[PDB]
Amino acid sequence: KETAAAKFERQHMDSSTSASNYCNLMMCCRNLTKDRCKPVNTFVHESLADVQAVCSQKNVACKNGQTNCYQSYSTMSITDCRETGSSKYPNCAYKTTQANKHIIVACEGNPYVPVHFDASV
Amino acid sequence: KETAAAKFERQHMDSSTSAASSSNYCNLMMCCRNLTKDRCKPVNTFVHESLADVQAVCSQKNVACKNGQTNCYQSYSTMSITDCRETGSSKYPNCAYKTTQANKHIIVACEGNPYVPVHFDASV
Repeated sequence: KETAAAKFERQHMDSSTSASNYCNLMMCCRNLTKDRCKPVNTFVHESLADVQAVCSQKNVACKNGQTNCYQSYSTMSITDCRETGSSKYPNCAYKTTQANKHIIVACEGNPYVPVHFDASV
Repeated sequence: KETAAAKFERQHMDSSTSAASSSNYCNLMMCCRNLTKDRCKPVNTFVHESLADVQAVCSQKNVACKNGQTNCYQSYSTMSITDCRETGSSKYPNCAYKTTQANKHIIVACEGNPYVPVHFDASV
């Protein structure tokens, strides 16, 4: 029969860091492991329209000193992908981390849309 | 090679679908954890910390349990949880839940040898 301990675990436990293979597959399918392992990459899960809108949100400095960067007013759902210590092209391997943070993107063009992911904050 | 806008989409955009949104987490979890088999459990919380961190609560802040027993304990700090509560149109056997994420202190009842959590009492 189920122990009281195991019943508490089934009813109430869902560990987030235990909860992924998402980064390994996505870094592969978006071609970010093609000729080298991209070291770090962030994926944003909000709608394309909500991300494009960031270009008219808070104007901030880009890491490189340019001033065409914009920070989202609200935090957004993202997943950070970071190589593991053992990752080694052509066998790239990533640690997957979900977060809700402000994103900062560089915008340019007509339409004025995102062209570079600068940081999450 | 693509335009710089297209390259940003390829490198950084993975918009969630309606089906993969966290709004559906409880509907999935209440079913996969067998909490809707005999009836719709009205309220149930999931804790997203490690089992080790939840087990450690048994040696943190002793507090009265809702039912009057005294083997309850509150975590010293908030924890990442999800509250699952039936919506108004939930009707067994088609249970429906409202998914609510939060960072809140939790209170569990502990018992046994080893002394571990056996019941989730409340989030505060």
